[PDB]
Amino acid sequence: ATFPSKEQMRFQKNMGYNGFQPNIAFKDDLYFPLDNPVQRQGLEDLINHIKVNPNLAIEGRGLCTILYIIAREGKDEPFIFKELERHLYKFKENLSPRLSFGGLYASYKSNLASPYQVS
Amino acid sequence: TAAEFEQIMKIEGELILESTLAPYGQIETDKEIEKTYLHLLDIQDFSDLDTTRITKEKTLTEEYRLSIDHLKNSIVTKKGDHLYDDINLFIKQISV
Amino acid sequence: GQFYSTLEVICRKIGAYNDVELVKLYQFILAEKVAD
Amino acid sequence: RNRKIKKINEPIDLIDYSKDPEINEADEEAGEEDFTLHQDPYIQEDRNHGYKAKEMRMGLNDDFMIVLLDRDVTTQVTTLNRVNHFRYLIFMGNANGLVGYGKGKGSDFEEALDNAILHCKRNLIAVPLDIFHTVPEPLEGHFNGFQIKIHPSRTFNPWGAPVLASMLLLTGLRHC
Amino acid sequence: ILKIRKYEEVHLKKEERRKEKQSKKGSQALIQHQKEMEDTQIEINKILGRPIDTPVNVPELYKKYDTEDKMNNKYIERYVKN
Amino acid sequence: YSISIKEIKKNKEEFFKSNTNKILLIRNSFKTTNLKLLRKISIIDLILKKYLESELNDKISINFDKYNLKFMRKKRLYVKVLRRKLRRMRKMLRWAKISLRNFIRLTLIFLCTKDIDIFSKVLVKIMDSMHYKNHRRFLYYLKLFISKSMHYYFNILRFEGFFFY
Amino acid sequence: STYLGVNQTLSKEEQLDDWRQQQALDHINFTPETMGKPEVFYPGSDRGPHPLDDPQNYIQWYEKHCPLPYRPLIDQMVQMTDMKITDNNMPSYIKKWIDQIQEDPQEDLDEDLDSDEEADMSEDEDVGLTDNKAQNDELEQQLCSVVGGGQGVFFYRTNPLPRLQVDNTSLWSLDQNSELPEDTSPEEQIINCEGNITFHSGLQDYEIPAFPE
Amino acid sequence: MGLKSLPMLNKSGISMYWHNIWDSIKLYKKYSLSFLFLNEVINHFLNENLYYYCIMKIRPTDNINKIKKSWNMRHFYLGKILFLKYQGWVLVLINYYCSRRNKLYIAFKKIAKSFRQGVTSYVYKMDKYKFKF
Amino acid sequence: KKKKIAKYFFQMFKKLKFKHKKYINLINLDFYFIRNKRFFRLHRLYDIRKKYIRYLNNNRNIYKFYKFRIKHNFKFIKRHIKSISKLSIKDRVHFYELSLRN
Repeated sequence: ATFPSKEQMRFQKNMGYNGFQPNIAFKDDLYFPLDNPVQRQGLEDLINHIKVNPNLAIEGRGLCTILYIIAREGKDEPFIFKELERHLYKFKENLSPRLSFGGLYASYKSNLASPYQVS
Repeated sequence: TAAEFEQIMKIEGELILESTLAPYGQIETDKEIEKTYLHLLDIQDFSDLDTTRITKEKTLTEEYRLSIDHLKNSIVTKKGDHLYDDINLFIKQISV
Repeated sequence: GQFYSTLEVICRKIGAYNDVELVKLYQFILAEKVAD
Repeated sequence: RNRKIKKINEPIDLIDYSKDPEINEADEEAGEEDFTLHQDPYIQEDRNHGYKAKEMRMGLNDDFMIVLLDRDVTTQVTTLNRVNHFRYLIFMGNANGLVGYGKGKGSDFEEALDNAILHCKRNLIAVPLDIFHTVPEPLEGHFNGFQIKIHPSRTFNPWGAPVLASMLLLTGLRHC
Repeated sequence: ILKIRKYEEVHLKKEERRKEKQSKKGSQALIQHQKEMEDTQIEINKILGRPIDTPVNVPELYKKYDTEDKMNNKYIERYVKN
Repeated sequence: YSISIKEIKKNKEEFFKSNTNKILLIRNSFKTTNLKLLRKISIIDLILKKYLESELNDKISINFDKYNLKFMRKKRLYVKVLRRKLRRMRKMLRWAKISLRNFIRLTLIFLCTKDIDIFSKVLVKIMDSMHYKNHRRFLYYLKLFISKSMHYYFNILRFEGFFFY
Repeated sequence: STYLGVNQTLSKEEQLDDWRQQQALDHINFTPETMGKPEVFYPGSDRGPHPLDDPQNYIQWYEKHCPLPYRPLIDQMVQMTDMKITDNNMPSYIKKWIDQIQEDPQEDLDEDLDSDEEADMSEDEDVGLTDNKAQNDELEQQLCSVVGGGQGVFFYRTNPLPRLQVDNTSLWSLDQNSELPEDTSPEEQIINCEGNITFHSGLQDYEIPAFPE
Repeated sequence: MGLKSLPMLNKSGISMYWHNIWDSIKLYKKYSLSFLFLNEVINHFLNENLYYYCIMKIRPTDNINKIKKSWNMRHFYLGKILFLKYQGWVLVLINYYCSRRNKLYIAFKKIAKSFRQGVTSYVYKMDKYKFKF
Repeated sequence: KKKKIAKYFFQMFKKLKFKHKKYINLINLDFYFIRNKRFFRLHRLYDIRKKYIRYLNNNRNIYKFYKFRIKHNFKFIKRHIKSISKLSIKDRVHFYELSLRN
């Protein structure tokens, strides 16, 4: 008989210990586990980091990802989107599909985005 | 020890010169005396510096805004006007 | 550092060659605005 | 106050009070220089530096060769183990009547070397010698089972041990 | 054009003679130059609002920007060398 | 712009005095653009900090710090006194493609910082690149080097003791 | 050029680099399209509107608005301020634009470096106690000392190094994963860049860094 | 051989901080074993460049001997890895020295011609098309 | 001449470079000679009990440079050194130095 057997190998899978999640960061251009309450406080700090900082530099990633999450969690933020739509000229015909999915997905669900943002 | 021994012999070598060398001018003033003890005790006058440095008491962050509002009320503003753009930004650059 | 550099653009087009000259000109206009 | 300016306030060490001798320096330093005369003395500009406790046997001007005679190995027996004390011997002297011998002893051949030289320079002597007609008379020196005999000659006759031909010359005894 | 001239001058004179000097005793440049010239057009495609669809062969356009005579007058050389 | 910088530098050479607060020096931006550096460093948070947080449920701060120690720029006697003694090892040292300058420093970092890990790796890079005939000689040069040359530095650094078996 | 020690003409590739940099300077039309920057005017300063009244503020404003074609010319001008040729004799009309380190008369009668060569690039000059190399030298000579019959000290303790802090604003600078630096690695940047580096999960405005900086 | 009993533990609690300073109750097994998992992850993450590995294979697609030898890290010399706990904050101190550090922050006559007439007199092309009789 | 001025006859002409000098050291002044620097060199080996075969063959094959005879045997060196081994050192110089050859 073989060792390990297949019925055994599922035990380690069902519990979930076969994965190594930092590899996901290289697969997905957006990656925010939020597996802990401390990690969630790391999200609210960003939201206050923006409200306090009127002068701000970005890339195409960090913009789109925050919108994906705020949409996923459903938080209301009428101030965030107008602050971030200014930079969208910077990344026209450049963004990844996974990121282009995010800000699209958030612009709909937010009920707060502009008709320029969706465009 | 050795280092303790240099400290002995070297004082003797230097004081002998004063025995042969003429007497020299000497200090009199009380303030001038106290600087010596500070020079000996490794203390330094630190208090004089904080007098200069700023505090949140003396700032003017609100008194700017009171004056700018007097301009907007007094002066006409339009998109063509060069002041309209900078002032509406200036208002955000305080309240934000 | 946020609202400083714009005053240099504003105060010059006003008579105030510097930031503080605004205060020097608007002393009494501003003093009436305060009540303590 | 004046002390704390001099850093004499607390104890201090500026002098080198060492007696570590000088041994085999300048292994490669620009080769040689042109030969000049000894006319520029030293000045005691510093009450800290000084040339006290500097031996003459190291302070001697002229330069020597060193001569090998033997290396051997010994044994000391103990309860647990045997130990080897490596040995070395050496000879050295100018053509002008300076000469010496040492006995090296250590845990390596290369160390008994470095020790033996230390003994020789301290074991130096000066021989009576006139450059003109070095050897007036014959001589005899007998150690156990051994004896050297010199007779004067107007020329030099090195026929024998090539060692002693050098040793006799590295004293200055050219007429022998 | 700065990439073409490196290609035409450097990468050919090397790859030609390297292959020649090696073929007596016994591909990236053709492709990587195409990896790069295909990038120069993309920005030019963005300027006109005309996507990658258009071919953006460079020398067709450069001819308008330089009307300079490609050589000098011979009389001046005689006139000055004199 | 060019005429500016000369009058800047000539002021710098004369006007500088002893700094009052050294802690202000922390803000000093690097030669690299502090933003450009920050672009080429942001990757680690999602990899390491955001993961090490997962395995601990707790806040993190990581500090890739350096030593406060630095070395002179000018060769002097007190470097040359060491180079003359450490010559026979140079042959053994070239096998490892290790420099001479660096070997002297790490020992003084070691005698000061007292980190067993540093001076150990220096040996292992030597003792491996060599052949198994020659280990015996390398130590006899290392025994003299520590016992004679560097035995003097001990009392200065409040350092006392060495042993290697 | 030869008195200074200027080199000959560079390779074709670096001559082609000299080509377009002339073209940039040659294809001007005084527009932001030809520049790469909009148009501005000097900030009239306190000491005076002329820039040399405060050469510092000129440098700040000039860098922020330097057009693309004029950047390489500047980098060559920076060299002139640094090239310090030495001679006891040099013309005066040249002396305006370069330095003369006066050799001592009566002088003919009376630095640490690597040993490897496989490295691609040469070293950083680490942060000193002060910016002036000469004033650094005067200070360090007081630190060095003598211990043992032959040895001494040739190394000093430093003022606190510079530092960085990174708490989740990291994200904003972050690039995609489809494009990343394959040549340069962060771990190398941490090492080669001076100072120290700090990540931490974040704080509030009222709060202090956990670790002493 | 004579028995040299445990010196460090005979000395630690009264004269020397352990290699880490933290303490725990009911979780001695995790922290004592988990920091050991992190001592060597960071060592093997730094002493072996893995950012070059995480690019080549972990990432999809759509020098080699130079890395296996870790030539880029030949000057790297780690000293320790340290750990702490307080106030809900885990911490890490990593002191590393390098005996070498590279530079990464990075045709004169052409100036002289265009500035020959003086300081502010630049030669634009629009001037040099001309030729005064 | 830049050397032999600098060593012996330069102090005569030196300028007055003003120098701070501590009064403490100016009392204990004593001018004297210490040591010569041509003789700071190592001491060198001479081993002829064991390695004499090395020296002599190297000494002979040097002596071939003069070519008293093309074919150097141990017969020639015998015959040739008998006669020279008589001669006073004065005579042995003239044979190598003041010959019609030289």
